[PDB]
Amino acid sequence: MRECISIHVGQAGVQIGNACWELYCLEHGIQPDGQMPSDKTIGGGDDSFNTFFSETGAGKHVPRAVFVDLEPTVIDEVRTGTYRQLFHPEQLITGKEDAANNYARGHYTIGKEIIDLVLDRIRKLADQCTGLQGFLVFHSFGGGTGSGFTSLLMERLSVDYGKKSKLEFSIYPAPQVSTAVVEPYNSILTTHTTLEHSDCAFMVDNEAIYDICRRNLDIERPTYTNLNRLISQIVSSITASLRFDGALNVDLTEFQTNLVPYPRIHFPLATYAPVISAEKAYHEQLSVAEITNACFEPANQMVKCDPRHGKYMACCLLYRGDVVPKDVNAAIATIKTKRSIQFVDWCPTGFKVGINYQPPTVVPGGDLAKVQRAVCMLSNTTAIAEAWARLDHKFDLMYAKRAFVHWYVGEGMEEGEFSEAREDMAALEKDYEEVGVDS
Amino acid sequence: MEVIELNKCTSGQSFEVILKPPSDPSLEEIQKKLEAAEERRKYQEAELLKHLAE
Amino acid sequence: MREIVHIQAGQCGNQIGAKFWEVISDEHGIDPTGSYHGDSDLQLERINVYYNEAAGNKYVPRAILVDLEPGTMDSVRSGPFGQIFRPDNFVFGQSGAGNNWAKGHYTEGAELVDSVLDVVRKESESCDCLQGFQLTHSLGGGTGSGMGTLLISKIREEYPDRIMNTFSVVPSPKVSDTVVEPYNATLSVHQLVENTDETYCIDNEALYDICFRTLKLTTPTYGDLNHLVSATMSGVTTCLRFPGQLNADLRKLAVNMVPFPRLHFFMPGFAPLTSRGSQQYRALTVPELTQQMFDAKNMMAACDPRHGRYLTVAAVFRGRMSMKEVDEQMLNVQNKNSSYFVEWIPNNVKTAVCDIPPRGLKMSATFIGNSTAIQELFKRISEQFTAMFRRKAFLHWYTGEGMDEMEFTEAESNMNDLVSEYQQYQDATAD
Amino acid sequence: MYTFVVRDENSSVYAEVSRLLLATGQWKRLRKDNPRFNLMLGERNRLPFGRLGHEPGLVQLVNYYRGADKLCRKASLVKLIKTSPELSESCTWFPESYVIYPTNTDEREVFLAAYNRRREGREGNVWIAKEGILISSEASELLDFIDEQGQVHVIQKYLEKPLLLEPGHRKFDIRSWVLVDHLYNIYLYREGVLRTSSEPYNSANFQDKTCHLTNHCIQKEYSKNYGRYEEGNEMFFEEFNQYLMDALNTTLENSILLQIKHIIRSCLMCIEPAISTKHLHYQSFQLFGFDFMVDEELKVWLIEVNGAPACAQKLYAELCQGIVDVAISSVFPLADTSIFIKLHHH
Ligand SMILES: COC(=O)[C@H](C[C@H](Cc1ccccc1)NC(=O)c1csc([C@@H](C[C@H](C(C)C)N(C)C(=O)[C@@H](NC(=O)[C@H]2CCCCN2C)C(C)C)OC(C)=O)n1)NC(=O)OCc1ccccc1
Ligand SMILES: Nc1nc2c(ncn2[C@@H]2O[C@H](COP(=O)(O)OP(=O)(O)OP(=O)(O)O)[C@@H](O)[C@H]2O)c(=O)[nH]1
Ligand SMILES: Nc1ncnc2c1ncn2[C@@H]1O[C@H](COP(=O)(O)OP(=O)(O)CP(=O)(O)O)[C@@H](O)[C@H]1O
Ligand SMILES: Nc1nc2c(ncn2[C@@H]2O[C@H](COP(=O)(O)OP(=O)(O)O)[C@@H](O)[C@H]2O)c(=O)[nH]1
Ligand SMILES: [Ca+2]
Ligand SMILES: [Mg+2]
Ligand SMILES: [Mg+2]
Ligand SMILES: [Mg+2]
Repeated sequence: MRECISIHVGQAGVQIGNACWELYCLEHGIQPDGQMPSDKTIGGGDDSFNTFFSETGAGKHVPRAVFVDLEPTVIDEVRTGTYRQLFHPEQLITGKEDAANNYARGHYTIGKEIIDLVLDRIRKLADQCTGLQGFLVFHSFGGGTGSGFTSLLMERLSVDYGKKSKLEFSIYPAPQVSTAVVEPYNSILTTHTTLEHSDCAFMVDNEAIYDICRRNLDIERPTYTNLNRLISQIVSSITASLRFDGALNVDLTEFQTNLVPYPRIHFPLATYAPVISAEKAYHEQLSVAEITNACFEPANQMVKCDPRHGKYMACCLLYRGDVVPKDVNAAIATIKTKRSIQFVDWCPTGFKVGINYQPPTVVPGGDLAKVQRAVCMLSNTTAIAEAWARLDHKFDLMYAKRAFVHWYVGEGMEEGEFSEAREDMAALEKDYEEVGVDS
Repeated sequence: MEVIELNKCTSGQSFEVILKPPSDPSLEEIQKKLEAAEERRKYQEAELLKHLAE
Repeated sequence: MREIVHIQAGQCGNQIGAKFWEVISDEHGIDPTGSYHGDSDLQLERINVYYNEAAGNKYVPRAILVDLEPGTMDSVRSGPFGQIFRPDNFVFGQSGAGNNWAKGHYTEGAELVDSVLDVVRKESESCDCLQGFQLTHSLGGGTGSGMGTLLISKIREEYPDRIMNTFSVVPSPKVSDTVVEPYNATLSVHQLVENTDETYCIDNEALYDICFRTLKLTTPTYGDLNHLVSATMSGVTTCLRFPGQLNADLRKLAVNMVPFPRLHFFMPGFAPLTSRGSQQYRALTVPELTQQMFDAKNMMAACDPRHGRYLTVAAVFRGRMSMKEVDEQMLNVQNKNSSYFVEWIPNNVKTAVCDIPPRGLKMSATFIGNSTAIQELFKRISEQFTAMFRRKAFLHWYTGEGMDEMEFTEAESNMNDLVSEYQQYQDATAD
Repeated sequence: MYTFVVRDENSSVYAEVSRLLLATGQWKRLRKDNPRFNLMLGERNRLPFGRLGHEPGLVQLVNYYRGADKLCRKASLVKLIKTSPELSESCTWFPESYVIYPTNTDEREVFLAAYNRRREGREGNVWIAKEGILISSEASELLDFIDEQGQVHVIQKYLEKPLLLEPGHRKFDIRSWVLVDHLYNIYLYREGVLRTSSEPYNSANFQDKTCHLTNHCIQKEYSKNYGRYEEGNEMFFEEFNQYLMDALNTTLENSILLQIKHIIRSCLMCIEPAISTKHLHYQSFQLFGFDFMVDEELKVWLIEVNGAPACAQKLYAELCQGIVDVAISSVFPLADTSIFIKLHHH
């Protein structure tokens, strides 16, 4: 048993962290006070759920997590929330003045004042670990803390834990819920700075999640409560292999081995089905063929893009519920003859499948209906580079006039950091095209 | 087509299905960058206070 | 929390500042004694932004009242909410500024500024995390104009890392016949370009034309003009006063609204326009609030938005309405008027919806726009300034206080550079 | 009001479509880089499909199908016919072709294997490479030509026995205009053109490229008898159907159009799963130009597909209104019998 420490940075990372830990508790049968009746080894154990939860002598199952935000407001709702008894005060860290949606404030001015305190609190979790595997970092690309403080922390984690893997769950910006005009700048600055320090990153386009909530759950104007509940189901599908018995993706290194052949092209596309409305009284329970085929629909993707106009490097299917291998092979056979699925010549055309018999857990008073089977496909497709092209173009439009750049320079940043970051994104787009196109 | 590495257990099962085969910076460097930014902020503020003093 | 310190200078500053406190105190359920008697906890969630707590759950505005004349501050004590202000926060002199910027900034104002700064230090010390300052004043008079800009500069020297926000009332001959107001206003705009982060341009030309043409008030009073100002001030500060996601603090507002440092003068707007005392029985639909708030007739700055381009915009809807319908109508405005929004700043319009409506209205919308059409306002002041300055007329009032002609020439040049800078970005394209 | 951007100023067809849309009083043309558009008349190469479909509250449509280049590039069309199990070697309508790369993956070895079969077989053996064209029976001449050109070419079997129009004994090519809407309905424009040679077909000397290549550009420059038989070397379907009726006792419908409609459907249905925008965040439509040859036994062969086709001067008015009606106004309806034949498919 090897431990995994989750780190939630900024409002987006913190609120998504709440939805995840609440869901992990319901899945593992841990009560809001941390008591897990089904756990018979009190005070310890090396069970699968122990990769994410430590244990006190009093039987409390405590998340291996650190919440950090340069503002008190969001973490204060964790300190007083329904799972307040689940975390030690030392795991919840706040400042007084936030990064004001400015990467430079989060990385340099405000961030520098709290970085040592955060690494100290992370080291206290690391010292309770008999064999620390690495970290899972949740943050937004758009926020000043989420973009600037995360990239600072990722650099310091590479220095303090060189042989430890670092995964990301990054919230890619969407104007339907964005709160800053400079989000493209923060996104390109953090992507450039964190690129060498992250082993695997799962981007979540808020636009894609927002449209899934409107279309599939019939929610007029989704809120972060609506988005985060859907996001937590996809995060739970990905971490299920670390928290439950199995053979596929049992440790963090397996994620880069299975999903990342080229180190820079480390952004797998997650697709999740079925997403069904709780309000819907009668719903036809979908088959394995129906839910697997939906993994090849841009409408069910976390980042809206077209994988037919790109190439695959690694595909991987994660099922939950009433699924047998015979059903998955039959579905894959019928899909190959219908969909356009091309792999890069240096990779085998194939899927790594994992099945968990427990169907997805749904938080009571939620928007998602209970389903007999669900799947999360993780595919390293070069079509996710469409997300970079869109963000790089918005960066280009503003940077041409140097609009808002004075806010960054005023915090100690140089104009050269912007062009240095953009050249790295231009290199990254070129890497994706070299791999995925022929003309 | 070919199903390999099947592993069964109580929680579930996993396997691989193949359709076709194939054809960092130091701590000092971090602090140097961070303090170069703090010095530029300090220089900018000293110039402002020099200006307001005039 | 993130505390704001409010300062109000001169007649205009103290009049609109007093109406601001009456309006927001009612919204936050705080009576003239300073006691809470409201029905919602949203009223008290972010109360320490503008109010200090005290013995027996008493809320005291974090306001500082300044004037070189006792007059208007005696009227504020005598006013309805006058009893709510901290008595030690009334700083005033005896000889005025006689609508002379040099008197407020260099001679009379220089004596009283240190007393005001002592009150500012006392209010700033007791702040958990001071976000910045907000000044209410006019630019045509002497105290608000001259002393207000001296205070802004002296405060920036002690708090250089804090946001400076102002509500600046721009002069108009339709409201005032004081011949030297263009000089006082040009001298103050020069100060504001260099020392404020956000300035709401409250134009007396626009407020008068709204009162006369739209509200059909043949003889508008200052109370009628200030009724539009307090409605606008309530609307533009809603995001700071209630729980919400967008522009919740002065710094996040500046980061979203100000793309170039000197281009920080905003065109405020409000829908529905209401007459003082007049009851509005039919509520506006969401498409109506949206059309009206972007209409030239609803702007508190006498500029035509169709004569310039929007660098950035912030829309604040208040009341119980469909969040889906405001999203649809805000996209509808931007998509059917895309020429008027700079293509080189993607997604430059941000919208916030607050459930609590203002007093008297079931639904309202406040607009804050950083448009290049604001140059029309600075061109108007600049033409008035050049007409007199060209013949050195009335300058003895200022040179008599120690000033030289070169300050006027430099103030004149800095505003003409501001206009040409706004024109530069109006004519700029994505290629 | 609907909004649109124009990013290909050289497109004669879409220059008329923009002209038509503004003339309706319900469309507005924005500056080319304004992202708040409903319709994009995009650039010919490097069209930003990654940026389409991400603007809330706007249905976005584009005048190109992403991935249609597979059908419209010459080397790609050969690889698509050969490697697609749908088209297969049950493809009796595409001339024998091989993708040849200059000596600087490649099917150069298999070209020489099939060429030496025709040499000892005593059968006809003239071929054609990809102005910038060479027709010859010597494999050495053709291969040495492609090495000197430097670019990737295709060696196609030249139709040695083409159908020749009389009087004049002339070769020709048929241009068909096909419009595929956002719902993948295939529309064949009832009007087509015969791009005819103005000189008689000389079976002996191939270096005189004017009687062998029926392109409009080479005819107006190197033709000696240009416009003598028909205006602009363009004979339209009313006349061509009459010629077939009088000389061959058949109709243009029976002898040729059934084959053309079969080829158009086969080609576009094959690529549908790759390019269809049925469930995409943005919708596509496209005008195609299929070029055909008719052999002496009234059999239709496919020469190529053009992704950015130009129309005949006489027909721009009618076709361009059909593009507006069928492909644009079907997605963006205006306020307050058909020039196309819907090629049925399921
Ligand atoms: C019991 O009174 C009240 O309830 C009101 C008290 C407020 C208090 C206050 C607020 C803000 C500042 C000072 C005081 N008083 C007013 O609202 C008020 C006082 S004077 C005034 C005046 C303002 C006018 C402009 C256009 C807004 N104004 C200066 C004029 O109308 C004057 N004319 C000009 O200046 C013209 C002359 C020709 C060339 C061009 N010029 C611009 C005019 C007074 C000579 O408005 C009025 C209408 O007086 N507002 N209200 C109160 O006391 O109102 C005063 C009043 C109104 C009607 C009748 C008698 C008195
Ligand atoms: N899905 C989701 N996105 C969120 C959430 N909160 C914020 N975001 C998005 O994150 C971006 C802004 O980043 P924030 O997390 O709010 O900012 P921050 O990390 O706290 O940084 P500062 O406030 O600038 O110090 C925007 O794109 C928001 O839409 C959330 O709970 N869920
Ligand atoms: N295999 C073949 N047999 C007989 N004639 C042929 C042939 N290939 C080409 N031709 C003749 O040469 C002309 C040009 O061929 P092709 O159409 O490939 O060139 P092109 O693509 O440069 C012009 P366009 O795209 O406008 O049709 C044809 O119109 C046809 O007349
Ligand atoms: N809108 C408005 N304008 C005012 C008010 N009082 C004065 N003004 C304007 O302010 C200018 C004169 O400045 P004033 O504030 O009276 O001088 P000060 O006391 O020396 O600051 C002129 O343009 C007046 O029209 C008021 O209450 N409301
Ligand atoms: Ca245990
Ligand atoms: Mg924050
Ligand atoms: Mg006065
Ligand atoms: Mg061609």
